[PDB]
Amino acid sequence: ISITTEVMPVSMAKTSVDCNMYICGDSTECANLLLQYGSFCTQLNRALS
Amino acid sequence: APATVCGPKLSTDLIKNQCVNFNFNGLTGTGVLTPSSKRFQPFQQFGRD
Repeated sequence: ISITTEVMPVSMAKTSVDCNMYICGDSTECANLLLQYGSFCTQLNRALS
Repeated sequence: APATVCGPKLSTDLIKNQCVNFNFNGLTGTGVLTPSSKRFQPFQQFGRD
């Protein structure tokens, strides 16, 4: 009777990211400048959420 | 280096309190500003992550 390990990954790191902190967290002029793009605050964050 | 040519802005004093618009020699931003124990040789005045 030979027992045999079999390793199966089931999950990974539940990684979120604040899009606005990644792009420019401190500047609010850049956050104004990032605002005239699309819904990359939302849709980029919603995709990996 | 030891910051030589400065501007006419008056120098306030540090606080350990969170979220301070720190301006240590043109280095703007914000954050918790807690003192810590780091070595800092006298020819290095700006540590990074």
